[PDB]
Amino acid sequence: VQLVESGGGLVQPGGSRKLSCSASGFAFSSFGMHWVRQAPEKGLEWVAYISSGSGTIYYADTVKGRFTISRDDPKNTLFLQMTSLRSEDTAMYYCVRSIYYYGSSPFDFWGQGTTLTVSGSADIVMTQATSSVPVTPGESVSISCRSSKSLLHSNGNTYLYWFLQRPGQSPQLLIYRMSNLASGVPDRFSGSGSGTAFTLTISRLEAEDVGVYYCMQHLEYPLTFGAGTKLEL
Amino acid sequence: ELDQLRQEAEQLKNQIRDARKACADATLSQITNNIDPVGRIQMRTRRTLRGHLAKIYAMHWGTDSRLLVSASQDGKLIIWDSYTTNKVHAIPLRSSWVMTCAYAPSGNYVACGGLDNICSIYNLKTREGNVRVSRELAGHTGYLSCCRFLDDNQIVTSSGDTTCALWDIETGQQTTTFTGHTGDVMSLSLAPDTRLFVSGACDASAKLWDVREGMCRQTFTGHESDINAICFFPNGNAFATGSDDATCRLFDLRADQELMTYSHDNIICGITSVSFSKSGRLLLAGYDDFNCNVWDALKADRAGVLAGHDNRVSCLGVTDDGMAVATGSWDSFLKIWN
Amino acid sequence: TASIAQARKLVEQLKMEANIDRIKVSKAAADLMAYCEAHAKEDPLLTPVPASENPFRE
Amino acid sequence: SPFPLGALVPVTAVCLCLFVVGVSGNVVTVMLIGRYRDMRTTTNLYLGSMAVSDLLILLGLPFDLYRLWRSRPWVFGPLLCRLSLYVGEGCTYATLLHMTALSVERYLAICRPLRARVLVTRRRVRALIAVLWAVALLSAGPFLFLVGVEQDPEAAALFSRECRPSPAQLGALRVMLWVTTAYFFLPFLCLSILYGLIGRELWSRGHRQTVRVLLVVVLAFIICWLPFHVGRIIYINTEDSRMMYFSQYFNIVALQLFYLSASINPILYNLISKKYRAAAFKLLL
Amino acid sequence: CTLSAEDKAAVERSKMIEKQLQKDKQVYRRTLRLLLLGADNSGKSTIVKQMRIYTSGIFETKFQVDKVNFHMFDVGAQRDERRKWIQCFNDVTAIIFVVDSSDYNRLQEALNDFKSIWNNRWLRTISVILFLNKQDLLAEKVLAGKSKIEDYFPEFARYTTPEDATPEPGEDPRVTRAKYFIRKEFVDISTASGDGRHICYPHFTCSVDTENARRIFNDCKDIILQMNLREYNLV
Ligand SMILES: CC[C@H]1OC(=O)[C@H](C)[C@@H](O[C@H]2C[C@@](C)(OC)[C@@H](O)[C@H](C)O2)[C@H](C)[C@@H](O[C@@H]2O[C@H](C)C[C@H](N(C)C)[C@H]2O)[C@](C)(O)C[C@@H](C)CN(C)[C@H](C)[C@@H](O)[C@]1(C)O
Ligand SMILES: CC(C)CCC[C@@H](C)[C@H]1CC[C@H]2[C@@H]3CC=C4C[C@@H](O)CC[C@]4(C)[C@H]3CC[C@]12C
Ligand SMILES: CC(C)CCC[C@@H](C)[C@H]1CC[C@H]2[C@@H]3CC=C4C[C@@H](O)CC[C@]4(C)[C@H]3CC[C@]12C
Repeated sequence: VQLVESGGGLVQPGGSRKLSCSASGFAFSSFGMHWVRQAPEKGLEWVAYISSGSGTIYYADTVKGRFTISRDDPKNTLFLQMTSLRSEDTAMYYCVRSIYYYGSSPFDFWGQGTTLTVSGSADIVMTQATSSVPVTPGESVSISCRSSKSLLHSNGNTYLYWFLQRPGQSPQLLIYRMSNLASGVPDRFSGSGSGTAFTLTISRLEAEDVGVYYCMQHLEYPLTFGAGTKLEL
Repeated sequence: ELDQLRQEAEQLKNQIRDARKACADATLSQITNNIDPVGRIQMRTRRTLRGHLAKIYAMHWGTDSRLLVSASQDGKLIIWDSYTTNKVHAIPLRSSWVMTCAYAPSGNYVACGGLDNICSIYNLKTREGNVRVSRELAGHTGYLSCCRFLDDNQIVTSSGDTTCALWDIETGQQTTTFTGHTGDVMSLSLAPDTRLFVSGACDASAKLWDVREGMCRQTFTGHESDINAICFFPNGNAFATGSDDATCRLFDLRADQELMTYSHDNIICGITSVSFSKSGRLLLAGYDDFNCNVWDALKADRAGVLAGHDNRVSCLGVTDDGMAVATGSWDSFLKIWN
Repeated sequence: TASIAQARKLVEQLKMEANIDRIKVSKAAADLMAYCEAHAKEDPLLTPVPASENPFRE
Repeated sequence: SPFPLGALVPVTAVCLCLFVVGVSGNVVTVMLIGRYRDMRTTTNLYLGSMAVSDLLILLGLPFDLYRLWRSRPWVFGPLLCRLSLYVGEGCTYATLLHMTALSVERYLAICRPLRARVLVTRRRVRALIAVLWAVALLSAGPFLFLVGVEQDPEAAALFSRECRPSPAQLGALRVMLWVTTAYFFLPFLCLSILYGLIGRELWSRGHRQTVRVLLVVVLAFIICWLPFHVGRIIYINTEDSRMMYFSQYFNIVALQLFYLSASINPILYNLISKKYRAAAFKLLL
Repeated sequence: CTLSAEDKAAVERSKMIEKQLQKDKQVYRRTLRLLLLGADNSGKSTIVKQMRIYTSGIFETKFQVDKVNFHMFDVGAQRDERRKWIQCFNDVTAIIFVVDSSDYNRLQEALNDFKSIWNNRWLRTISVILFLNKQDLLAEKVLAGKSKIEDYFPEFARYTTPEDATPEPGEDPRVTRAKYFIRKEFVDISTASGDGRHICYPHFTCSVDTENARRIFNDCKDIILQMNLREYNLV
């Protein structure tokens, strides 16, 4: 599984550039696609989402309408046509894949990221107060986050995702719903919560754990992330 | 020498029959006469699962009580979410004729067999996200009637060649072979501990096998016709059998003989599947009359009838938690009752 | 020959079938009844459970 | 009424006998369809739909007999009248449309090659049954207001008058009854041709009997529906009281024939199939 | 309403799977299924090879006649016992039973096999197309006057050629008599106890004949015509 992205360079305000995203090693048609932007020295934000088959397409409020998402299954590629570029849009854009079925692991694979250098409402607010939490190897670490609205649903699932972005590397999934470890994640990581405040605990710290940890909600499609807590060695 | 062997076999059969008759000091009917009647166990079709194109032929619950795997002769394995009736997976099959399906206790694999003589094990946790034929175990010279998962690596299958085989899925070879049956091994049931299991064949016989030793420890010949279904009592010390004779039978492993016969004058067809409730006091049996029957195990009285089917009931299975039961019929409908 | 070999297999399997401990039918019935009584509460089919607990239909 | 009682009472006798026969046959058909699920096949759905239609019609017979006996008392209520000369006409149109649908279905089933055979779905059957019953309840809509008016309303005035289109509406009533001529020639052309084509295919044990049944069905359709539409038109041109008497006679004959239509339709379309006979015997036993 | 985002996504995936299922349904209802049964000596292999030149179990063979797609399923590795796995083969359009007309020694077992198929509980509705293969061998044996049918079958001495039957051109009377008697032997069993729900269509075929597919197409057309005549209240 590899998603390689291209089509991002120096653009001026008001321009229109298209990003292309090519997948190899998995069924592109079955999976849904998401676009996530990381603004320099900033957190993660969700750009757009296309469902498998193009039966459901959503966009973020900030880029509502201006940005478009379209997929070409026969060529196994995804596009993003930009319009009315602004200085705030400069960011590294990644492709994420999400298949949605009982026992799935959405937001599993993330793309490397294309750099782009140009020149809210009833949306759950995720807070991670601790900006920096210095810890030494071998010691246990804890990261706490919260949500304005309860993340628990009648179905009984807590829609919280814990990701980690390492220095100079793309983000990865650690916990998909508040308790379950993603494929290939060390057992050290663990997650717990009640519905309003959630904790991610690392039993013993190592050298590949350092990075910025982010928490995201999935109760409503205006998917929101947190400032992210940085763990120092 | 051959005549001596036959006479010795007859003498051994007589000895076993004498021991069985001696062991029978009391009858369950007499023992459980004072037990309170079970009452009228009435059930309703909570959910109806549709989407199959042909006759549903196999079903199996997972360790969790939310996922079903059903097989159809059209050549498809469909995995349904019972709570929401959603097709999680739709796996095409190379061979259209499918007669058995299995769900691994961990839920990482699903098995599929039939007239193709090959047991296909499919992986649902693939990184690529598409179900693939992880293994295609061949070697059986007869159609596969049943297959059950002991663990992710070991799978037990019964074929129409009058044999059963334990397959190491990774190596794909018959680690152990169980032979001795005189007819097709239609029904298989693994014990809760998975150390022992029971296989019922078309020769009106059932056999108790040990996976490790590889011998048929006990033989039961209570039925007068072909045995089409066998299930294990929840305790592990008895098993129920449904045959073409139109009568269900309880056989306890410890005493080594039948303990009850369930039969009614109104039924003359064969039995397709048999299962037990969590406590084992409700024997659920599917019949060719498009109806299913809930008998009382300890008293042999029809507690209920589930008549919501339009064709032969081919599959029957009770959840691990026991909250609901699932019936699959030749009408292409998989219905949940409770 | 092969016929006598199959016959000697059948005899030995019957022999293995005959050397096994057998309990009284009364004890087996008592064990079954005790198991059912002990776990009678557990089974929702024999014992209907409230609507909230059951997943299907509320 | 303008009839000799010696000639009116006999029509009442025959009408009551036809009522009993038709009602019994159609309730038996509907009960057979409902009781057993195996009977709910594509053709039997149309059959049961038109059994409902037929029965709704034969339930209009008692009021026809009343109007035959009662010249112009018409003591019942006005909107009772209007719904009565509207549900009847809608059910008649539904029956004709369902017969056309049956002929089309049979032609597609038997004449078409295996290469192009239709993939019949219960959706399209349950769709056309509910679309055709609308093209009927909307094409009978003109009668709902046009007529049903007690033209004339004192003990002498208690007799009042009966339902009939006051001269004004009659302008558009004629206009509507002539459009209804379509409902005669659309089935007639279909049933005559399609079945006939089928007749060739089966005429190219039991095939001859099937062709005989088809021929009997088309001939019954002719002798039962031509009279109706012949007399509806004889009636919209009547200006002579004497030949209006003849028109009354022509249409007492047509009405009894149309209720025959209702009673023989179940026999012709259902009693000939082995499945329906087996279901009837099972119900009796 | 109450459903969450991921629940709606799973529902959409279910709708996609249902759409694929309908796509497969169209083809499944379009395809015509046939069950090829025959003795080992019977030339079923020859017919199978002819078709596709236009521990494995079921062997399929797909062909097309007049744009109609025929799947033909052959059972090779299943055990000798047949009472159980015949169940999976009901709902088939036709059972192509191939019988060796050359060998009269094993024709009694062939008749018993055809009777077992005819009087099966699960195959009462399905129709059977009887192909008597190796007509050339039948003619060679009959006209070599060395193997006598009367030896194996007694009644052949009394049987007389039916005048209703139409003899083929360039065929000796003995070959016609033998072939039509062998046909009547199966037809007598087929007609009795059939009750009309299933019909047999005997055909005289040869080893490398090219008309087998069209004969099968005509038989399937007749079977479907009867099925429709029943399902459409025409009978
Ligand atoms: C002047 C008043 C007359 O009353 C009318 O005008 C009615 C509205 C008339 O109806 C008028 C108006 C209209 C539109 O039918 C409703 C027209 O089609 C017929 C010819 O005349 C009735 C309903 C016609 O009976 C209807 O005949 C239709 C052709 C079929 C329909 N069906 C539902 C069974 C049936 O009820 C009928 C054929 O006349 C019935 C016939 C057996 C009895 N008549 C002989 C009586 C004595 C009438 O002449 C009358 C009471 O004196
Ligand atoms: C195409 C396959 C699936 C067969 C179905 C054909 C259907 C859709 C078509 C063929 C001809 C059609 C009929 C043509 C004319 C009329 C008269 C008008 O008052 C509308 C209904 C009616 C009676 C139509 C009903 C629908 C009909 C029967
Ligand atoms: C004006 C009044 C008197 C007319 C009332 C007519 C009623 C009885 C008609 C109108 C629409 C009809 C339904 C239309 C379609 C179908 C689908 C078919 O699969 C079964 C019958 C069924 C369900 C019909 C039943 C009868 C029905 C309800």
